[PDB]
Amino acid sequence: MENFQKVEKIGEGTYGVVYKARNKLTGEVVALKKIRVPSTAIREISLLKELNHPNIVKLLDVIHTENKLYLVFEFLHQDLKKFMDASALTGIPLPLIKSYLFQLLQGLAFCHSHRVLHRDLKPQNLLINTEGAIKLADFGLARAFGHEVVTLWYRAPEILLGCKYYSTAVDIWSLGCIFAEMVTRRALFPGDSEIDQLFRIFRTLGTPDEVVWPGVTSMPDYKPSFPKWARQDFSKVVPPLDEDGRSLLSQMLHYDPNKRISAKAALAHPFFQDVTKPVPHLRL
Ligand SMILES: COc1ccc2sc3c(c2c1)NC[C@@H](CN)NC3=O
Repeated sequence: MENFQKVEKIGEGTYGVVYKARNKLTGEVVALKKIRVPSTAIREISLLKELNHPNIVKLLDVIHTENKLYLVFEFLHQDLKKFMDASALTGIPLPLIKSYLFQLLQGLAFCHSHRVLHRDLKPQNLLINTEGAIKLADFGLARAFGHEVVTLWYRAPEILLGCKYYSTAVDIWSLGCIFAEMVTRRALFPGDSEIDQLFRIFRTLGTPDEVVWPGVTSMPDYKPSFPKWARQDFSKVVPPLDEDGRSLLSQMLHYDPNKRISAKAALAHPFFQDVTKPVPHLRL
C-alpha cells in the first residue's frame, strides 16, 4: 500500500471504497478498491486474476495485508451511467448501443464459458474508454465476498423469487434491462423494494405462470396470491427499437432461465448483422 498514492475517491463500491491511485513503481494509474480475510475469498479472487478478456476490466493485483484486502484494477475514465446521463437529450446513437451490447455479450460469453457469473450487472459497473470499448467491472466479486442501498432494477426474476442456485442467465437478464435503458433513455424496471421490482416486471411482461415458466409456482418466494397482470407489447416497451432489436431483447427477458438466450447464441442474432465499433463523444 505504501507503493500507492491516492489521487481521488471515485466511488463507494458495495464492498468498500474505490480510489483513483498511482503506482509508485510502475508509474501506473489504477483503480484501487479497499475491501474492509477468509481463505475462501483469497482463492476465488486469485482465480479472477486469470479471467482476462478485452471486455473485462483487468484485475492487475490483489494485495492482502493487515486484515485488509486491496484489489488493484485497470482504470477507465467513465461509466455507462454517466455516459447515459450525458447522452440523455439526444440518446446514444443506435450503432454505438449495438456496439456496446455486442462487446458485453462477448465479455459474458467468455466469463460464462469459464463458469463465472457477474451477478450484479448495472450501468455503474460497465466502464467505457475513448476507443469505443466497454468493459465489465467488479466481475466475480459477488461470489467472492457475498450506507448506500443496493439497486434492484437489473435483478433477474429467479433471484427475486428466492432461487438460491441461479445460473449465467441472470447476467443476460440484467444486460437486457440495460439494453432497453440505453434505447429508451429510461430504466426498464426501476423498483424500490423487492416486491415493487417483481411487480413492475410482472406488469410489463405478465405475471408468470407454469405455462411460460415451468416450476415458477414452487419457487421459495412465489405466492399464489400474486396479482395476475397481462403481458404488454414490446412495441410499447422500447418503441424506437427495430424488430431485430425487439426480438433479441425478448429472448434476453424470457422468464424461464432455461429458455433465456445465452450470450453465445445472442452474438449470432440477426441484430448484429451490421454491427460496427463507433467511437463515443466523451468529455473527461
Ligand atoms: C474507474 O475504473 C474502475 C475500475 C474498477 C472498478 S471496481 C469499482 C469501481 C471501478 C472503477 N468503481 C466504483 C464501483 C462501481 N460499482 N465499485 C467498484 O468496486
